[PDB]
Amino acid sequence: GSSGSSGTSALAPVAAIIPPPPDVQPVIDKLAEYVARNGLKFETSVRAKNDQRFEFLQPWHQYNAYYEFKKQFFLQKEGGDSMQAVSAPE
Repeated sequence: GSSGSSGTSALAPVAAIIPPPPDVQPVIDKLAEYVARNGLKFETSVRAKNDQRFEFLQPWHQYNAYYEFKKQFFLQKEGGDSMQAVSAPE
């Protein structure tokens, strides 16, 4: 093999989160809690698979928006630093 073909996506029209079906809801959450515990490094593996079951993870996909919400949930739920940003008014 080679591993490493077309590893870049373009800018697509995506905004706001959409409430997925009950068949995919539990399919996206299960992964969220998994990546929140294991680590973001896992997301890189699942993406490499690009399986029909793991399509919502894709950038173009709309469900991806929801996944981002879950990832943060389980994340902050078990941590989530603050990291203060340097002030710089006008």
